[PDB]
Amino acid sequence: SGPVMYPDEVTSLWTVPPWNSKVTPVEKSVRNLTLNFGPQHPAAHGVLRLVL
Amino acid sequence: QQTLPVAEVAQNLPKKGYSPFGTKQSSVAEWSLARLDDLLNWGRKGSIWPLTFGLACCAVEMMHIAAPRYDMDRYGVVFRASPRQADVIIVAGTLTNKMAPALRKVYDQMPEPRWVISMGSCANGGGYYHYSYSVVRGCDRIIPVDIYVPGCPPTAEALMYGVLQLQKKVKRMKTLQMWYRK
Ligand code: SF4
Repeated sequence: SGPVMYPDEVTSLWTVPPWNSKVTPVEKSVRNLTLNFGPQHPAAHGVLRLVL
Repeated sequence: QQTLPVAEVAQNLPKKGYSPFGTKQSSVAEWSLARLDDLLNWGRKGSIWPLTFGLACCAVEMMHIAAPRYDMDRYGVVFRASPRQADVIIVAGTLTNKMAPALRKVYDQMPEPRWVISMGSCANGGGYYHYSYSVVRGCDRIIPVDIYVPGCPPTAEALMYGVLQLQKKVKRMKTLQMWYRK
């Protein structure tokens, strides 16, 4: 029932692989790029700061 | 105070010439540096590049020197978006408390030489919002100003008067002759 037949010192800290062969990837948090259309931008009409 | 001279006195006076530093300076090196400074100021007063800044209503007048009645591209003046590619920033509009580090950063990232035109009463001294909490009392107290265009909306005639007076200031600007006399 171990990960291997004969657990060594390094090997015995492992866990059993899942009986289902499929391991779904986890959903990790993503930090997107913070770009501001600041005031100097001509599309921002002079005094608008869009923190996109 | 002096007035413009009478046409008899004007006929008595000779022509001024293009050079504001005079014809001769009694030295070959001084004459060469003065003519190099004349060529450099001709290259600098020709095609100053203002900055797309446009804080407020005075900006709408700024497009009336873009508009084909007045045509700022005739003088070499042409807008560039980046402050690195600009000689002039036309501070025109209300400078508020949130725009103090914005204007200081945009002016500081602009490269030397730097000349700032203050267009409009809000940019000169606060104007109609001088006594408010949020408006900075003119743009002098954050950034240096070389030209003060005085009208609240200036006429585009009066804005190009400030632009031409800035061109005359660059024409009188002397650096190589100063280097020779430093
Ligand atoms: S100076 Fe006059 S026209 Fe210019 S931004 Fe102020 S109120 Fe508007």
